[PDB]
Formats: sequence, structure tokens, C-alpha cells
Amino acid sequence: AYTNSFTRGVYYPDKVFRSSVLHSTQDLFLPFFS
Amino acid sequence: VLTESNKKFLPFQQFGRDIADTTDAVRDPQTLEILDITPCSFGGVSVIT
Repeated sequence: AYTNSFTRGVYYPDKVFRSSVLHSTQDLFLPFFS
Repeated sequence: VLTESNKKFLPFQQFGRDIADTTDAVRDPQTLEILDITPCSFGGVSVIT
């Protein structure tokens, strides 16, 4: 069957910390609503 | 100038970088503690005459 992955499969891309910032990363992710 | 940091690093996280791609927080390899990083004080010098 099939089902909707709304906003699942999001992980921390790198070994670096960040705080109170918006970061953009190009990496293997699970597309939303797949 | 180092300083004790209340920052949380994940076990795999060793370096916390800045907007300019500069490390502004480190984890000491020997003791697993988080240290705050800050470049030493600087500024212009103006001579009033």
C-alpha cells in the first residue's frame, strides 16, 4: 500500500552545532509528503 | 579567549562553527566539555590632537 510522510525523515546533516539560526543544506533527505 | 560554555554538543559534535565558517565553540578532546570561543579584543586607535 501507500501512505503520506508529512514531515518525517529529517535528521541533523553535519557534525556541527547551530543555534537560533536558519541553515540550508543539500543532502539526501526524505521529500515531504512522499 | 576560551570560556566555559553551557552549550550542548551531540556525542559526535566536536566543533561549533560561526556564520563566517569560524569555530565559535569547541569540545576539548581530553575532557568532554564545551568551551566558548571568542577572538581577543580589538578596535581602531584614533589620535586626538
